[PDB]
Parts: sequence; C-alpha cells; structure tokens
Amino acid sequence: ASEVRIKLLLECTECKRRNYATEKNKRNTPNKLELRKYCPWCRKHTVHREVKI
Amino acid sequence: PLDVALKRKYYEEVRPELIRRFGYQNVWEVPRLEKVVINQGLGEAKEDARILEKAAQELALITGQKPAVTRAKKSISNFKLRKGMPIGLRVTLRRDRMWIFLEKLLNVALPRIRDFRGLNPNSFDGRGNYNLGLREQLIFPEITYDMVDALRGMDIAVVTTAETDEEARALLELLGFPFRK
Amino acid sequence: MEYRLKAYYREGEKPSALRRAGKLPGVMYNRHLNRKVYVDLVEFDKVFRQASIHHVIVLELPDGQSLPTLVRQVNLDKRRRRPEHVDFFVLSDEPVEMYVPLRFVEIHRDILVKVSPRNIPEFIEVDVIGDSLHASDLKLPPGVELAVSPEETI
Amino acid sequence: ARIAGVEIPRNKRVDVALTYIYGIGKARAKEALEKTGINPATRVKDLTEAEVVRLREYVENTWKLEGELRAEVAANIKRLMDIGCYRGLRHRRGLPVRGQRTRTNARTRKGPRKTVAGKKKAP
Amino acid sequence: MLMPRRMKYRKQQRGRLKGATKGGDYVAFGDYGLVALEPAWITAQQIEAARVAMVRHFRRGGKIFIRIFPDKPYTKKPLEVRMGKGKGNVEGYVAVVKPGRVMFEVAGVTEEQAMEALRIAGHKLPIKTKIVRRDAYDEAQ
Amino acid sequence: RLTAYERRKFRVRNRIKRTGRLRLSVFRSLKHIYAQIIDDEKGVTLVSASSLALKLKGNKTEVARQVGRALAEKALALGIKQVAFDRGPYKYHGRVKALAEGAREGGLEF
Amino acid sequence: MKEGIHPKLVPARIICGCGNVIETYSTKPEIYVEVCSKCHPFYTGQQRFVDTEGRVERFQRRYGDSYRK
RNA sequence: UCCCCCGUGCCCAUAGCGGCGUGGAACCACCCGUUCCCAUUCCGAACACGGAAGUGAAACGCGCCAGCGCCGAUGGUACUGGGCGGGCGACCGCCUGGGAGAGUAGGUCGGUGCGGGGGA
RNA sequence: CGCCUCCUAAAAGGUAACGGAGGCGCCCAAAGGUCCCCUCAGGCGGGACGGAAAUCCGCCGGAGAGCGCAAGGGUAGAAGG
RNA sequence: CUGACUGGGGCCUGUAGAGCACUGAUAGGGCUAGGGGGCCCACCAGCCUACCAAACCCUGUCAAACUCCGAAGGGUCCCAG
Ligand SMILES: [Mg+2]
Ligand SMILES: [Mg+2]
Ligand SMILES: [Mg+2]
Ligand SMILES: [Mg+2]
Ligand SMILES: [Mg+2]
Ligand SMILES: [Mg+2]
Ligand SMILES: [Mg+2]
Ligand SMILES: [Mg+2]
Ligand SMILES: [Mg+2]
Ligand SMILES: [Mg+2]
Ligand SMILES: [Mg+2]
Ligand SMILES: [Mg+2]
Ligand SMILES: [Mg+2]
Ligand SMILES: [Mg+2]
Ligand SMILES: [Mg+2]
Ligand SMILES: [Mg+2]
Ligand SMILES: [Mg+2]
Ligand SMILES: [Mg+2]
Ligand SMILES: [Mg+2]
Ligand SMILES: [Mg+2]
Ligand SMILES: [Mg+2]
Ligand SMILES: [Mg+2]
Ligand SMILES: [Mg+2]
Ligand SMILES: [Mg+2]
Ligand SMILES: [Mg+2]
Ligand SMILES: [Mg+2]
Ligand SMILES: [Mg+2]
Ligand SMILES: [Mg+2]
Ligand SMILES: [Mg+2]
Ligand SMILES: [Mg+2]
Ligand SMILES: [Mg+2]
Ligand SMILES: [Mg+2]
Ligand SMILES: [Mg+2]
Ligand SMILES: [Mg+2]
Ligand SMILES: [Mg+2]
Ligand SMILES: [Mg+2]
Ligand SMILES: [Mg+2]
Ligand SMILES: [Mg+2]
Ligand SMILES: [Mg+2]
Ligand SMILES: [Mg+2]
Ligand SMILES: [Mg+2]
Ligand SMILES: [Mg+2]
Ligand SMILES: [Mg+2]
Ligand SMILES: [Mg+2]
Ligand SMILES: [Mg+2]
Ligand SMILES: [Mg+2]
Ligand SMILES: [Mg+2]
Ligand SMILES: [Mg+2]
Ligand SMILES: [Mg+2]
Ligand SMILES: [Mg+2]
Ligand SMILES: [Mg+2]
Ligand SMILES: [Mg+2]
Ligand SMILES: [Mg+2]
Ligand SMILES: [Mg+2]
Ligand SMILES: [Mg+2]
Ligand SMILES: [Mg+2]
Ligand SMILES: [Mg+2]
Ligand SMILES: [Mg+2]
Ligand SMILES: [Mg+2]
Ligand SMILES: [Mg+2]
Ligand SMILES: [Mg+2]
Ligand SMILES: [Mg+2]
Ligand SMILES: [Mg+2]
Ligand SMILES: [Mg+2]
Ligand SMILES: [Mg+2]
Ligand SMILES: [Mg+2]
Ligand SMILES: [Mg+2]
Ligand SMILES: [Mg+2]
Ligand SMILES: [Mg+2]
Ligand SMILES: [Mg+2]
Ligand SMILES: [Mg+2]
Ligand SMILES: [Mg+2]
Ligand SMILES: [Mg+2]
Ligand SMILES: [Mg+2]
Ligand SMILES: [Mg+2]
Ligand SMILES: [Mg+2]
Ligand SMILES: [Mg+2]
Ligand SMILES: [Mg+2]
Ligand SMILES: [Mg+2]
Ligand SMILES: [Mg+2]
Ligand SMILES: [Mg+2]
Ligand SMILES: [Mg+2]
Ligand SMILES: [Mg+2]
Ligand SMILES: [Mg+2]
Ligand SMILES: [Mg+2]
Ligand SMILES: [Mg+2]
Ligand SMILES: [Mg+2]
Ligand SMILES: [Mg+2]
Ligand SMILES: [Mg+2]
Ligand SMILES: [Mg+2]
Ligand SMILES: [Mg+2]
Ligand SMILES: [Mg+2]
Ligand SMILES: [Zn+2]
Ligand SMILES: [Zn+2]
Repeated sequence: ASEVRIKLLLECTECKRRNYATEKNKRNTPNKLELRKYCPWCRKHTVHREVKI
Repeated sequence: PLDVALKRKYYEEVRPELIRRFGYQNVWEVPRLEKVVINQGLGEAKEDARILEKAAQELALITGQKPAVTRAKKSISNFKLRKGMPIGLRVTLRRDRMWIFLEKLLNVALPRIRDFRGLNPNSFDGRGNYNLGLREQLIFPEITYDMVDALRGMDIAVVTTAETDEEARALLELLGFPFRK
Repeated sequence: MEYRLKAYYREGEKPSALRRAGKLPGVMYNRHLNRKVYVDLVEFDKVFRQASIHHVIVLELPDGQSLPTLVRQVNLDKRRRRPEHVDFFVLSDEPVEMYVPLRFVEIHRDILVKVSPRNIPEFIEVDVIGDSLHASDLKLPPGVELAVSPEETI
Repeated sequence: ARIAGVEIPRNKRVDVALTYIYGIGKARAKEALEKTGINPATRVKDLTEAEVVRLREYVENTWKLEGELRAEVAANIKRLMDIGCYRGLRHRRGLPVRGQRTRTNARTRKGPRKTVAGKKKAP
Repeated sequence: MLMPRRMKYRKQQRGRLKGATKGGDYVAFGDYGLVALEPAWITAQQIEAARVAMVRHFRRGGKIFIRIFPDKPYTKKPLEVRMGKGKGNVEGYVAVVKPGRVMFEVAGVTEEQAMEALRIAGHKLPIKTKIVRRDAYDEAQ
Repeated sequence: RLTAYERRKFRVRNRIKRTGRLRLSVFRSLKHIYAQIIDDEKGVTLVSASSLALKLKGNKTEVARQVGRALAEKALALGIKQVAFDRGPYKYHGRVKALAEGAREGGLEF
Repeated sequence: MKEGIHPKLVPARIICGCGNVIETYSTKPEIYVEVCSKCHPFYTGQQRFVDTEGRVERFQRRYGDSYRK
C-alpha cells in the first residue's frame, strides 16, 4: 500500500454489499475498477464496482 | 502465379547459363532467389512523429506490400531511445511480389540514382546473399517528389540459396544487377 | 636408447611395505595386459634420469619376457620429492604418442609425436633472442607426425 | 528528378530554371533552348513531354553536369594537392589561391574569425 | 609489490595450513628452484625481498620466476584496541605456501650463480627451504 | 538445438501426458494421416489407424474423418473409451480436427 | 495476403525518355520516367559521354616543339 | 523370426559437433497451387487447405571416419569413520576399515520397447 | 534492534560473536487466469543516414540473455516474448 | 519390545580432498579489436614496436561467500538383533 497505491472495496452493483478487498494504483488506473465477481448474497456472478474503503 | 519478365528470364536465360557455368548435377542445386527484405530503420520517428505512416504508405506503394513496424529491443540513452519505441519498417517480399519489385529496381530505380556507377561487388554476404543501401525513396517510380515529405532511405536484403558469393554474383549479374567492378 | 630394468611382479604386498623396502610400486599396461609390478628404487633412478620418458626401457620380468616399455607417468610424493609410482607402457607395434627431445643447430625441450615403436628417433633437430618459430616448420624424420596444433611456439 | 538529376523548378521560365543545374549558367541556358526551338520564355510547367526530352537530351549530352562536373573539379584540386605545387598547398591549408592578400580579409576562404588575445600596453 | 588488482571480497577468513602443497611442486620453467619445507603465510614483502636479492646477485642478468602470488588479504586491528567491533582492516597480502611448493625458479645463469642466489633468497623467508635442480621427474609431470 | 516444431510437439505432449489418459496421437504427412492410441505408462500402442493401412484416398479432410471413425470402431472393441487427444505439432484444425471429430462420432470420450 | 491492408498491384506501363516501354506490375497503372536501364550511360555499354578525355592532360600539352632543334 | 521405412517411447552425449558416402519403388520431405478452411504486428516463410508434374538439392533416415566433444579403467595418491602416537607450535606419523579428484591405458560416430507400411 | 539472500555451518535439519557482504518496509489492473504462437545473449560477415550499441539479412550459438528490484535456487521440453 | 547401539538394504547431502568447466584472482610465452609508443604524419596514408591492451592458444597456479568433480561420514525409512 501507499498514497498512490490505495486499498479499495468491491461493491456488488446489484445488492450494494461490499464483497471483496483489494488495491489499485490510482494514478495508473484512475477509473473506478469494474470486475465480475461472485456475490455470496446474490449467489451468482455480478458486476462489482470500486468504492472508498 | 503470373508472368513477370524477370521471373520468366530467370528460368529461360539465367538457369541454363548457371548450370553450364557451374555444373549442377541436381536441378535444386542451382541458385534461386528466396526473398527480398526491405528495411527502413527510421528512428527519426522515434518520438518526433508517427511519420512511420507516410513512410509505410510509400513503402506500400513501392512494393505492393504493407510494411510492419520494428521496435527498439533495448533502451539506449545516447540514442534517446526507450525500449519498445517504433523505430523502423520492414517488409519481406517473396515470390511474384519479389520479382516485380526486383524487376523495377533494376529497370528504373537503380538507374535513377544520381552518380550511379554500379552496385558494389564487395557487398556480398560471404554466404551468397546481397545487401545494398539507398539514400532516397524517390528512386522508385511509384514515388513522386510531390508525394514525398522527407527523404528516407533503406536497406535491401536479397537472400539466395547459393552457398557461395561466387555463385550468387553470377546469379545476380545474369539477372541484370549492374555491378561496379 | 635403449636401457634395461629388472622388474618383479607384486600382488598383495603393501606399497608402504615395498617403499619401506627400498622398492618402487608400479604398473604395466597396454591394450592387452595389466600387471602390478615393482622395480628396485635405486636401480630405477639411474635408468630414468637418463631414459626419461623419451627413451625405451626394456623390462626384464623374471619369467623371461623382455617387454619394451615407455615411462608414461611418475607420481611423486610432493613433500619428499621422491617418486612413489610408475606407469610402464608396454610398447607393441601399434602407433603411440610420446615426447621426443629437441636439439637445436628455446621454449620447448621436447615435442609430442605420433609414431610406431619401430621408428622411435633419438633426436629432432632444430635450426638458427628475442625471435622464435613454431612446430609447423619442423624436421619430422621418417614415421613421425606432429602430435599438436602447429600453433605451438618453439 | 527530371533533367539532369535535378528537378528544375516549375513556374519559372525555362531559361532560368536550367540555371538551377550545376554546370549551366545563363549563357548555356540561352544555347540549349535556341539549339532546340523552345521559346526561352516558356514556363517549365508549360512544356510538352516531347519538349522535355528534346531539352533534356541536348542538355545532358552537350556538356558534363552535376555529379561528373564536381568529380572533375575535385579531380583537378586533388591533382594540384598531390603534386605539391603552390596552389596545392593553398587548397590544403585552406587559404586563397589567386594572389589575394591574407593579412586582412580572406574570410570566404578562412571562415569565421578565430579571435585571439593580443599584445598589451603599459600602465 | 605484488597484490591482486581487483578482488571479489576484501577480507578472507584465516586459512588452515594442512597437507602438502596442492600443486606447483615440480620445476616448470627454469633450471633451479627454491622449495618450501614448512607451511607458512609468505608475505608480499618477503617475496619482494627474496626477489631483489636474486636480482642484485644476478646483477640484472638471468631470469627469475616467481611461482607464488600473494592473493590472500591479511587483516590487522589498529594498535591497543579492544576485541570486537568487526574485523580489522586489510594491511597486507600473503600467499599460502605449503611443503613441496616451488616458490622461485632461476635460469640463464651458471649453477654457481643460481645456488647462491637461491641460498640468499631462503634467508629472506620465514621457513626452511631446499634448492632443487630440474630433473626428468620434473619434465615427466 | 530445437526447432519450433519440436518445441511445440514437446509443449503439447508434456501437458497431455500429465493427465495420465491414454493418448490418441495423430501424425499427419502431406499425403496420409495416422493415429495410434498409446499407453505411456507401459510404452505400448494399443490400437492404430491410418489412410495408408485402410488404403483410402480422396479429400484429405474427408479421409481424415474416416480414419477417426475407423480408429474409434476398433478402439471400442478393446474396451478403450476415454482418451486424450494429442495434436502434437498441429493446430487443432482441418485434417487433424476432422480425425478428431471422427473419433468422437465413433464414440471415443474426449 | 491479408484483406484490406495492401494496395492492389495491377498491370502497369512504364515510359522512359528514350521512347522505351516496360510491361510490369505496380500500384499505378501507367508511370512515366525520364531514364530507364535501356539508356543509362553506365548500362549502355561503355557509352563514354562528354568525357572521352583521360585527360589528355597533361603531357599532351604539345603545340609546340618550337624550341630549336 | 530378419531387413527397410513411418510413428511413439525408454536409457540421457559411448547417443553430440565436423568430414564423407548413400537413399526416392514405398514411406517421408521438399515440391505444385492459394479456389476453399484457416493464417502473416508485413510475408502461403510459418500455420493451413487442395493437390501429385518433379527432386532427393534442403531436411530426414542409414552407413563409414576418433579431429573436437563425451565416456573412461587398473595401479598409486589425497582425504577420512574408528583406534593410537608425535611436536612449543604451524603441524606431522602409525594401525584398521572406507577411498577420491586429476591423469594414464582405453572406449565411443549409439542401444533398446511398442505399433503401423513394406520386403524376403 | 523486525524481515529477506549468501557465506561462516564441520556433504540431513539446526547452529554463535559488536564475524564477512548485500537487500526489504514496495510493486503490477497486468507484471493476474486460460488458450494459441514465438525463442535469447553474444561472435563473425553483409546493409543509406547509423556510431561500440537503434532497425534489417545470413551463419554460428544450451542458455553465459530474460524472469519489475538484493541474493540464492530454478528455468527456453519456459518461469522468458 | 517399540529404546540406545548394531547388521543388511534404499534414498537424501555438497564438506575433506581435488579441480579450473562457470564467477573472480593469477606467473611465463604466442597470436592479437582500441591506442599510447611514435622514423612520425593530415594532401587520403601509413609503418615499426626486447611496452601496456579483450579474445583465443600453450605452460603454471589461487578462492568462506568459485565448482566439470567429490569421498570417509552423517541423516532418514524398512527388515532383523
Ligand atoms: Mg492491484
Ligand atoms: Mg453469508
Ligand atoms: Mg476507492
Ligand atoms: Mg541439370
Ligand atoms: Mg500479387
Ligand atoms: Mg568480401
Ligand atoms: Mg520516381
Ligand atoms: Mg544463401
Ligand atoms: Mg639385466
Ligand atoms: Mg633417488
Ligand atoms: Mg602423453
Ligand atoms: Mg547553375
Ligand atoms: Mg598574398
Ligand atoms: Mg580464524
Ligand atoms: Mg584452501
Ligand atoms: Mg605474518
Ligand atoms: Mg590476520
Ligand atoms: Mg584483524
Ligand atoms: Mg572484531
Ligand atoms: Mg603451497
Ligand atoms: Mg629461512
Ligand atoms: Mg644440487
Ligand atoms: Mg628429484
Ligand atoms: Mg598438473
Ligand atoms: Mg474416402
Ligand atoms: Mg488425412
Ligand atoms: Mg501428435
Ligand atoms: Mg627538343
Ligand atoms: Mg511370426
Ligand atoms: Mg522415427
Ligand atoms: Mg525407436
Ligand atoms: Mg573431419
Ligand atoms: Mg544421391
Ligand atoms: Mg545425409
Ligand atoms: Mg519419390
Ligand atoms: Mg526417379
Ligand atoms: Mg482468397
Ligand atoms: Mg542430402
Ligand atoms: Mg577422442
Ligand atoms: Mg560423467
Ligand atoms: Mg578420470
Ligand atoms: Mg582407485
Ligand atoms: Mg598424507
Ligand atoms: Mg584413518
Ligand atoms: Mg571428519
Ligand atoms: Mg562416526
Ligand atoms: Mg582420527
Ligand atoms: Mg601433547
Ligand atoms: Mg612459533
Ligand atoms: Mg594422519
Ligand atoms: Mg597423513
Ligand atoms: Mg587408511
Ligand atoms: Mg585403506
Ligand atoms: Mg577417477
Ligand atoms: Mg595408471
Ligand atoms: Mg590414448
Ligand atoms: Mg585417448
Ligand atoms: Mg568406432
Ligand atoms: Mg561419437
Ligand atoms: Mg550402427
Ligand atoms: Mg532411436
Ligand atoms: Mg519401455
Ligand atoms: Mg517393428
Ligand atoms: Mg508383414
Ligand atoms: Mg514388420
Ligand atoms: Mg526482540
Ligand atoms: Mg518486520
Ligand atoms: Mg547444513
Ligand atoms: Mg547453506
Ligand atoms: Mg525439522
Ligand atoms: Mg550460549
Ligand atoms: Mg541496511
Ligand atoms: Mg482489470
Ligand atoms: Mg511477476
Ligand atoms: Mg494473456
Ligand atoms: Mg557490419
Ligand atoms: Mg548500424
Ligand atoms: Mg536486467
Ligand atoms: Mg536492485
Ligand atoms: Mg539466469
Ligand atoms: Mg525387540
Ligand atoms: Mg529404530
Ligand atoms: Mg550409525
Ligand atoms: Mg579445500
Ligand atoms: Mg577458473
Ligand atoms: Mg582450493
Ligand atoms: Mg569448497
Ligand atoms: Mg567424472
Ligand atoms: Mg553435519
Ligand atoms: Mg546410519
Ligand atoms: Mg542408511
Ligand atoms: Mg528390532
Ligand atoms: Zn449481490
Ligand atoms: Zn530509357
């Protein structure tokens, strides 16, 4: 981790629950991360969006 | 395939003269042209522009074949060169497109070189291939001074199956390569 | 050339017992035989100082055989500077490699030669600081072949 | 690349255009045209392709031009330098050749000034 | 004085000193040699002293071969310090030398010139020595 | 010194043999196509087929599918059902693919 | 050959200044040139141009022997 | 059962480099083409497809050669488990069991399983 | 002053000193997954600008290149592109 | 009855010793890219080195953090006392 390499949560875009923790380099990757990930609540894969940790 | 004067000349004129000049026992022993590789090592277009386009568009007119970019293997400070910068165009001419370009290279291009006094006999590979260098791209008939923007030259590699320089020089002179000495 | 040396067969005597008994453990071999031998140390000394791996030594084994050998190896005890084993190469007609001396009419004292045991010369003569020539320009009497690359300076 | 190996500039009259060839001054431009029936006033842009080759053929065959002229000029300088005649030493060290004094100007032949320090006064 | 031009590591752990010399036990170049009878760390200064002694006896003549090289860094702490605080600084170089090693050879000289020169040299050495002459045992190696 | 051909052939064969299955190895010449199902633990070919043995001719692809069915036909006879396909140096395409499609059509499991 | 990335080679007529014609293929249907290989002074055998000299300088500086014999 | 070829393993250079000789009926390759499938940061070179006029030139297969590479004894030595001595030391020696590396002689231009095509 | 790599370390593991030398407190949205393909460094000869070194061609080349950064191990029958 | 220790058998190891194939060090000689040295040249060459200068070749060596090698032993498992 660092000031430019920030921790972040991934929020299921369909039930709004944060499901994963990870990082990115926000200078190299300014856009919000969007990744398909399995949501335990929706018991199915879903688009997940970065939010502030 | 199709009929190009140089190709038909290679079989009709140059192959029998080669056999009676060297005594080839097998018909595949006699030297053949393999490919023509054209190299514009630009480096002017390192970052100063993507002039590679206007120079590949003209390579595409001269050879009928779209060039491919070459990128810097290593980084070199003195060259102002980061690894991976697009620093040239290379195109591999084979078969009929090789003949058509070689045919025009001899018939119109080399004569259009000013102060031309013949190709260097010493530039043979040591192993039967030949290389020459041109300083202008408008030596070729498809390029006109109005269509140009900056003079760029090239390296031309002609590869043959001849094992020796001696065989290869006979192959290229018989086809019509004016050698200076 | 040439010399003669008594040589006796050994089997299970310790080399330390033989050395302590003033004798020199040794072996005899070629393509066809391999025998453990021993020579008397002082006798070997006076022959080898003259014969010295260039010249033929005929071994007189007690069983009547007079086998012609070339010394091919001498391991020394590095503390005492005394030989402690000898390899006698039994010469037979097949071509061998050996070192032949060089006498000049000065890097290399001798030279490696591929030769038949019949044609084993005593000399290889040279010619006339700092200058030097190479083994390429060399005499080569009948039967002998320069057993190196002639890139050798002499 | 038309005649000889140089493209003589269009939009100008043909007599001045031919001067842009190393080896042809105004007087030689007067010749080639008259000896070939091309109006010296014709703009290069407005010449027949028949007139191109008629102008070109004479020009390139009558006198030696661009590269060969330079090679023969170079050969004579080289010759003067090789034998060691006084003109040959001039072309070597880069000083004038035709009697001009060098204490002052000669700058065309010497190049930019190389200012050095001078002798001094007494205070 | 001799010493390595470059080195991977500045400081070596101290040797052991067992066993007859590993190699260099036969005269290789000259006619006469000087042989070590005991082991020792021979310093570069000892070598340079044995060498000059043989030059001033050969009055610039003959050939001198030095077949030991001081490559082992030798470390000493500054005077009066206490133990610890890391290894002392390198103050010199030694050549490990074990019984049987030919340290020096000479040639281009008479037998009397070489025997005396080698005798003087051995007096510069912190060990007992022995003068040898090139034998056939040597040339067979 | 290996060529790209040999490097490729090792590359795909190494991965197949790790799975432990019987290997349906395919060799394709300019004229003929050959198949043999192989036990690498015993080093024994269990069953084979080819245009050369079946003396077939015509469309190389259409013939390739045929040896596939022919190899499968004899394979099911000896109990062999599961198998791993070994395209060796070949792209999974054309003649090799047709032979592969043929073997499945005849009942081999891969 | 890849589709849509190359210029189409077509039969092509090349015209030189010596009335020469060449039948080759190219990207331009008809090209005119000022010089070909059938008339380049190097190609056309010896064709010594303006310079048959060599040189004759200098020992051919005769005219004359008018110092008295 | 034996010979040749093709495919696929195993030993992991005694199997390699180089030099030479040799093979096209079959098999393999190159080859003939680039319509079709598919393919080139450009190129039918590669990958791929459709073919069968030619050539074993390249590649590959099989042989012969020890120049290089690779393998490599026997004998002797170093060292050493255990047992004993010696020297102020640095270090050395004996008994018993074990025993290299280098080098010498020498060997090697592969050997073998399974399947398929062909042959006698 | 915690962590990593090598040595010391006496051919299992472990092993000390204010013993001999270095490194870490990050990074990567691909520098991650999988499928398909490709094979380096360097030597020599050849080639406009072009050099020791840019890009191109031939030959040789088992890995001495590369694998983000220390070191060691590993590795082209890929972990490298 | 499984223990210490011991017999046999398999596997693991990188020390002693040795070696120089890799990483470095290194003595003598030969052949040698960059020169100094320099009768000297710059008109464009050169040319000669009883001197330093990679690579290679021959002779000769050194290494805890070098290894193409490599013991005695040591460890561990099985069977037996
Ligand atoms: Mg990330
Ligand atoms: Mg839950
Ligand atoms: Mg955030
Ligand atoms: Mg013929
Ligand atoms: Mg075309
Ligand atoms: Mg040449
Ligand atoms: Mg043009
Ligand atoms: Mg060739
Ligand atoms: Mg007697
Ligand atoms: Mg004696
Ligand atoms: Mg010998
Ligand atoms: Mg003018
Ligand atoms: Mg004046
Ligand atoms: Mg200590
Ligand atoms: Mg040591
Ligand atoms: Mg001391
Ligand atoms: Mg100390
Ligand atoms: Mg100290
Ligand atoms: Mg300390
Ligand atoms: Mg020693
Ligand atoms: Mg003393
Ligand atoms: Mg004496
Ligand atoms: Mg002696
Ligand atoms: Mg030795
Ligand atoms: Mg059919
Ligand atoms: Mg088929
Ligand atoms: Mg396969
Ligand atoms: Mg007169
Ligand atoms: Mg039967
Ligand atoms: Mg096979
Ligand atoms: Mg087999
Ligand atoms: Mg040979
Ligand atoms: Mg033949
Ligand atoms: Mg062959
Ligand atoms: Mg055939
Ligand atoms: Mg036939
Ligand atoms: Mg199409
Ligand atoms: Mg062949
Ligand atoms: Mg051999
Ligand atoms: Mg071995
Ligand atoms: Mg050995
Ligand atoms: Mg033994
Ligand atoms: Mg001992
Ligand atoms: Mg013992
Ligand atoms: Mg011990
Ligand atoms: Mg014990
Ligand atoms: Mg003991
Ligand atoms: Mg005591
Ligand atoms: Mg003392
Ligand atoms: Mg002892
Ligand atoms: Mg002892
Ligand atoms: Mg013992
Ligand atoms: Mg014993
Ligand atoms: Mg051995
Ligand atoms: Mg022996
Ligand atoms: Mg031998
Ligand atoms: Mg041998
Ligand atoms: Mg043999
Ligand atoms: Mg062999
Ligand atoms: Mg055989
Ligand atoms: Mg086999
Ligand atoms: Mg088997
Ligand atoms: Mg069979
Ligand atoms: Mg049968
Ligand atoms: Mg059969
Ligand atoms: Mg603590
Ligand atoms: Mg910590
Ligand atoms: Mg340990
Ligand atoms: Mg360790
Ligand atoms: Mg443990
Ligand atoms: Mg304690
Ligand atoms: Mg620190
Ligand atoms: Mg992403
Ligand atoms: Mg990574
Ligand atoms: Mg990917
Ligand atoms: Mg070059
Ligand atoms: Mg370049
Ligand atoms: Mg790097
Ligand atoms: Mg770093
Ligand atoms: Mg590596
Ligand atoms: Mg019990
Ligand atoms: Mg137990
Ligand atoms: Mg035990
Ligand atoms: Mg040791
Ligand atoms: Mg070394
Ligand atoms: Mg050592
Ligand atoms: Mg060690
Ligand atoms: Mg071995
Ligand atoms: Mg231990
Ligand atoms: Mg045990
Ligand atoms: Mg055990
Ligand atoms: Mg028990
Ligand atoms: Zn959800
Ligand atoms: Zn013309």
